[PDB]
Amino acid sequence: DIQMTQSPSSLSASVGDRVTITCRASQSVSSAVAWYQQKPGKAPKLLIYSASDLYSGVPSRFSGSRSGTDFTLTISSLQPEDFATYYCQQSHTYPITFGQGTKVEIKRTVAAPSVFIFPPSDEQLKSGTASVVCLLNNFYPREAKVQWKVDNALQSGNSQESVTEQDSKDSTYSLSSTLTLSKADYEKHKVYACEVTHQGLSSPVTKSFNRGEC
Amino acid sequence: ATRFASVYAWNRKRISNCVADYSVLYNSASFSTFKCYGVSPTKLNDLCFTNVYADSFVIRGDEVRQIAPGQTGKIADYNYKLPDDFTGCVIAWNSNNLDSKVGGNYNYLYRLFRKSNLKPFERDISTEIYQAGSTPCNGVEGFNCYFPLQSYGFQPTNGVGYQPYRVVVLSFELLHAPATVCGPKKSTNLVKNKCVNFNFNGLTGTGVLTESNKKFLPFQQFGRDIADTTDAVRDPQTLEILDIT
Amino acid sequence: EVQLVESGGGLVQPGGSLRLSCAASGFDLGGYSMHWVRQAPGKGLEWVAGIYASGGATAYADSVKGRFTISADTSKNTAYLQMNSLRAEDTAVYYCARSYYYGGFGMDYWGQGTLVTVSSASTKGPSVFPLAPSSKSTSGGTAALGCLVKDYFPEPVTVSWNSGALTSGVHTFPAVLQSSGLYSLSSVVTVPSSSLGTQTYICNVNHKPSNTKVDKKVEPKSC
Ligand SMILES: *[C@@H]1O[C@H](CO)[C@@H](O[C@@H]2O[C@H](CO)[C@@H](O[C@@H]3O[C@H](CO)[C@@H](O)[C@H](O)[C@@H]3O)[C@H](O)[C@H]2NC(C)=O)[C@H](O)[C@H]1NC(C)=O
Ligand SMILES: *[C@@H]1O[C@H](CO)[C@@H](O[C@@H]2O[C@H](CO)[C@@H](O[C@@H]3O[C@H](CO)[C@@H](O)[C@H](O)[C@@H]3O)[C@H](O)[C@H]2NC(C)=O)[C@H](O)[C@H]1NC(C)=O
Repeated sequence: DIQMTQSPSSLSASVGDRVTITCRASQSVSSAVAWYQQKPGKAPKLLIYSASDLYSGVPSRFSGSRSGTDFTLTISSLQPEDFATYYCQQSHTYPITFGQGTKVEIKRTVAAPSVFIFPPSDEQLKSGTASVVCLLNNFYPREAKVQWKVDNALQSGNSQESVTEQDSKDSTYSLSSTLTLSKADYEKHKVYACEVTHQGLSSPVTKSFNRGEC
Repeated sequence: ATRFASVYAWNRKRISNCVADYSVLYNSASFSTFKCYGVSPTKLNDLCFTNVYADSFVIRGDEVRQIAPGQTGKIADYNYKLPDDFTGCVIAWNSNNLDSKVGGNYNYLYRLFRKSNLKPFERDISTEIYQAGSTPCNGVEGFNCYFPLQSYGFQPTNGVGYQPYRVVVLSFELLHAPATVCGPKKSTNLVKNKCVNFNFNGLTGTGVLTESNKKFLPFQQFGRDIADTTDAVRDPQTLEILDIT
Repeated sequence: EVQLVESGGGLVQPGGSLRLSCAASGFDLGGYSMHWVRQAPGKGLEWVAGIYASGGATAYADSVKGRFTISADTSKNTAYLQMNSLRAEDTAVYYCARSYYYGGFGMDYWGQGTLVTVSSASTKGPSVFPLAPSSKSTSGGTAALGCLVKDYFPEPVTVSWNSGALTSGVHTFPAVLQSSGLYSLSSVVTVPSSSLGTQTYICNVNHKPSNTKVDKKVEPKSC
């Protein structure tokens, strides 16, 4: 049981830029680490094997080397087909162990989300519960969160999130989040709000509604 | 060379007591690449060393770039270190026209499974099963137990980074001994009855050099005047005694 | 070119089991180790097991010992994975992959994988709820109507609008697995806001694997 550490957890760069990603094993794995690319909906593809040997079918743009005890992958120039999650596999000693996967993003224009808040509907409330829904469309970059408030108080422990895939032409995506209240708690509050932010946004988008509205 | 070894089983060979045409592969173009480190690509025949090495092995094209005196890389640091106390040149031919075939080439077993790095100028052939895991293998393969030396599936259809190359390595040594190897030397034409600035086997002077009436033992090479001034030479190639006026 | 094709995916009840298989083509199994790797939604790759076809020897991840068994058949040129005593936590896409000898080499070629999901309800239709729009518009002058699809099984679920006729302006979120063992997601249609009173917006949740669908009308409310 040899564990994997990777860095950075994500990387963002433009087309033609140089990319370096590193992988570290907790024990010696010699030079039997392999790199793989994964795209959404697809199985991983071998990129580099036996630490530094490039796999046929992989562009010459890919290379790498060992420094000290760590192994570094380098993309000399990113092309659109090189944006993938990058994994390391240690096959030297069993069990075969994989790292988390480093996400590489294509640099795109940064933008604020379009925020749509849907107050609990009459039909939703028939369950005896309430669910406040905030949907954030078409924004960029990938690291983002939905911050919820009830009567201007910050909420915690009562929310859920789901995130979609990024668009191949502009890398935008959307977040979806909710607040769970019993109907009885919903009825005791007056003001609800959704504050949305992300790593590239200097001005969070704020939307709100009154209890019972819509 | 007719035959090459794997890199791990580096075919180490020393060259001594001779004339080595070091630049022969620069000019012949029988190898795809001729890259020199500390010595010149050409006019390499002008280098006199006590010994030189002339080693031969088969590696991948990307590994050909990795091997150089004093340099690092997976192949350079683990299977064979080429030291920088020596100067040298790494020369390689594309062996798709010799070694590659479908099924691979089993005369070239490369070390994959190791506990440590091999030393400068160190050759090895061990077949002992390698322990990757926690328990001894005792000669048996299995998960976490491996055969240390393996063949590559070198084929005519692989790209250059993986294609095999026949690599010959030139390495130049100086030790506390008389030198025994250098490249070929070139003489100029001999002119006798004219003033010439002469150099015979390292001995110099200016004069007119004509046939002598002196005799000498097969042993002897030069005649001498007061205070050891040369007054005769025998030609190094022509067996005539020549008087220096 | 070499190929690996997974099959035998499906649904499992908690405490139950499923057997997966993968066929090889373009190469034999002998001389190769066959491996299975799982990837739960939201997770990275986790190795489960490997078998050396010319050996009969196997290796397993500690995380699957006592539950997963790996085997292979060189006459059929196939690999197998027997997955026992499964939980909702075990939902994942299970992939077959090839590597050389007994390891020390990475995997090269991978199959594409098949989904296995574990739940107490082999089939379940969703309760689909409408989501009333905010009356305040966004950039571009748009607004949206939407729905929530809750407690259904199995995933994947396809969501579209106007009983399947509306794809234009349709945006959906991926489903996630809840504590109920069932799945849920949200969906909207974004148009210039005046179109929300012109076009038909019925949330169409399609469940081909259980031969059903849910049709829920969504419309503007006073805000
Ligand atoms: C390694 O093989 C290469 C092949 O390219 C050798 O180069 C070639 O060596 C031959 C020797 O037979 C040369 O032929 C000679 O040509 C000269 C004039 O060109 C002629 O006077 C001789 O009678 C003889 O035919 C040939 O020219 C030469 N090719 C090139 C392109 O230079 C090389 O010598 C070999 N090296 C060793 C160490 O064996
Ligand atoms: C160094 O090499 C030269 C070649 O350039 C050698 O000279 C050659 O010596 C041979 C043997 O004497 C000669 O063959 C015979 O020579 C005699 C008289 O020259 C002639 O009558 C015969 O018909 C026959 O050719 C050869 O001609 C001669 N070549 C030249 C250009 O002189 C020389 O002996 C070598 N020196 C040493 C120390 O080995």
